[PDB]
Amino acid sequence: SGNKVSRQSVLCGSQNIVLNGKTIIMNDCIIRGDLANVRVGRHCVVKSRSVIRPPFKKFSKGVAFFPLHIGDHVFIEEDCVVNAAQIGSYVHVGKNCVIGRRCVLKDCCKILDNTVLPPETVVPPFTVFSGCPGLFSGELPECTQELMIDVTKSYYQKFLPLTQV
Amino acid sequence: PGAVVCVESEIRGDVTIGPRTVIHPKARIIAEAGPIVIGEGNLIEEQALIINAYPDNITPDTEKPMIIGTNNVFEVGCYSQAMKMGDNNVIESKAYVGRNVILTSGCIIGACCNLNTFEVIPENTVIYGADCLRRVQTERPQPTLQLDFLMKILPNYHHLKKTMKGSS
Amino acid sequence: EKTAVVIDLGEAFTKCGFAGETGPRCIIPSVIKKAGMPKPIKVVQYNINTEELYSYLKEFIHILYFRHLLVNPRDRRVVVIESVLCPSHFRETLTRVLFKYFEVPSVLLAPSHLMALLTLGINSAMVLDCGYRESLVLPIYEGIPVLNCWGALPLGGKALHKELETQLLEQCTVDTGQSLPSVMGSIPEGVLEDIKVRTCFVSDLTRGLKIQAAKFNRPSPPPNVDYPLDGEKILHVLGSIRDSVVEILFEQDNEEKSVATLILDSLMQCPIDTRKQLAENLVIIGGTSMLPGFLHRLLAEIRYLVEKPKYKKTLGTKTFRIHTPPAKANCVAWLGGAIFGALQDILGSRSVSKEYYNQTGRIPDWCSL
Ligand SMILES: Nc1ncnc2c1ncn2[C@@H]1O[C@H](COP(=O)(O)OP(=O)(O)O)[C@@H](O)[C@H]1O
Repeated sequence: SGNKVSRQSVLCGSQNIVLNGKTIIMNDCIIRGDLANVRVGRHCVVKSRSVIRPPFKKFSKGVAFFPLHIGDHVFIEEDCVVNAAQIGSYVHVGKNCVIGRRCVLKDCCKILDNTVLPPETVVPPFTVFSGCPGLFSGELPECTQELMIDVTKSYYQKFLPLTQV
Repeated sequence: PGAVVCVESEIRGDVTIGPRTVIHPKARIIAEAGPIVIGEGNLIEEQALIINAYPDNITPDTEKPMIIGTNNVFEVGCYSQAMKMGDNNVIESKAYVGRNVILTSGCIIGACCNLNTFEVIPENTVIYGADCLRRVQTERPQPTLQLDFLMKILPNYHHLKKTMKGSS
Repeated sequence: EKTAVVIDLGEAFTKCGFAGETGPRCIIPSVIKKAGMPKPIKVVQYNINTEELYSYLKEFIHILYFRHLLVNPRDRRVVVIESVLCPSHFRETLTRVLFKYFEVPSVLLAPSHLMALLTLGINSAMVLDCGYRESLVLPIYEGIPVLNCWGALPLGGKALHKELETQLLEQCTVDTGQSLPSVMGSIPEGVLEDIKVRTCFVSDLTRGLKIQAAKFNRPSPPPNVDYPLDGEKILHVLGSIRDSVVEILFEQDNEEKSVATLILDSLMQCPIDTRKQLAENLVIIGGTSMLPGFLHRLLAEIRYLVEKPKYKKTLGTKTFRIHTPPAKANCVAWLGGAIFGALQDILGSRSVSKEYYNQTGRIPDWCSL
């Protein structure tokens, strides 16, 4: 009900796909859950041109990859190729980002713009991601990240209300 | 026939795809300039932009039809605007092929990698994602081992595409 | 009880780790990464504002001890391996940052050549440290460094970088994105370091003389290989160029000076009884000495200079042996400081403490009073 899905956005595999309350799918989004399921958290803002593709078929005899996930208050930036990443709640994904195979994003993370998280890259909680090759830039503040996520959730709710159908 | 062409995917001009080819959703295959040629078992992922270079000038002709090799794993969001490719070449996501190229067999392009215009990539050499033309890391991508790895990658791609085709 | 910290600062690189461990834990370059900055700024600089340097040193030390050491240096001692003739202004700034900001228990500003001598385990040696900025000579005899016998030409890493930048700009061959020479005016330092490590082949004495003869009125030009570069602009670098860049390090004429001649000038200044032991124990350390096929070209050039009439009348027949160290050529100075700090809790007492710094004023540099 509360989830504002855009008209230009596409959600392939509706049974596999999953959208929590107060969600926001921007225009030209692609939540392709044909092969596997895609779980979106509450108050999660998926920005425009975001390719939400399923990680694996989940039909492998041994060591099948985890399909998709997204914690609450997840600020997914525009043009972000989210694939096979278990995003912890309050994860701030950067613009033009790229998630790897079975990448574990921790709580209160801050992915930089134009980043590339590699396969099986376990990011630590309260830490800014940086570099061309994934690495720890520095420890992030708890109060500043929570305030920015609250402001982003309020702004997305206003755009969710009007001008989309 | 015998190629998984998606409904959302777009094709234009002459385009002869090989056997067991997989065209993913929202994939552009603009072959208006010249007749496109996709190899057998070549997987084109979603949001991919297959372009061609306008060709046939008498003195120093610019290009010819972009011939993709067999078992070529083109990742999602990959640009391939007029680049000659070899068999068993794994182009990563968000990549960009040059205006003219010669990608040899057993390749492995990195993510967010700008492949060179008028540059022939050597046989058996994995490209680092960021700064172009990185010579390092070409041992594990050697002719013998890379052929076995690409055969395993082609099997996983065919198995995943078969599961996707079964789901519909 | 307490393993002390070891630091070895410099303009290009910085060796750092724990005292006692055979070789350092890590070696991050001297530059720092700042938010909202086009290029990375070097930490170790001279002749520049005091408060700015203080902030630059704090910024480098902060990024260091978390990544390198994984500990607070407030528990245990530190060994700051300053190269001798490192400006007193820069030492005072280091002393301020270590005591005022961080509040360490103790510090030490000991020389690099004496510690590099502690690695060999001999009391007398002629030493040469070819770093980034300068190529410093300093003979040690029976522990004490003989100070007035010395030499340091501006002919280290930075001189080789400048020559590479000059010669590549004169003869350039970049691919399209073929021709098009001298498109880009300059090139970055990190790339130019990687070119020196990989491409630059050091020539022999006979090859070097043939190159010098060719420059002033061509033999053995090969081999040549291209170097890959970012943004789809591969440049076809030549084989005669990189050999010519290496040759200027050993160029005698019109200065009467080179890396080889600097040892002979240092030996000339030394007294007669000291002379023979320094000649027997000729140690080579530093960054430039890591280049492939360097120690022959030096030893052969040294011998050729001794054969010349001007050095026969003083030096004459001498057994020039190059006793090499346990660790690599760049990381000899650090290993000596690690030996000095780890073993002796006694020799930690001679160094300056926090209690002594506050009341007095400064660590004593080799000066008056
Ligand atoms: N493994 C190596 N092979 C060849 N050259 C090297 C190597 N490591 C460092 N260098 C060169 O040596 C220089 C480093 O000098 P360094 O010993 O750090 O001087 P300082 O300690 O005075 O800063 C650099 O300019 C670099 O080009």
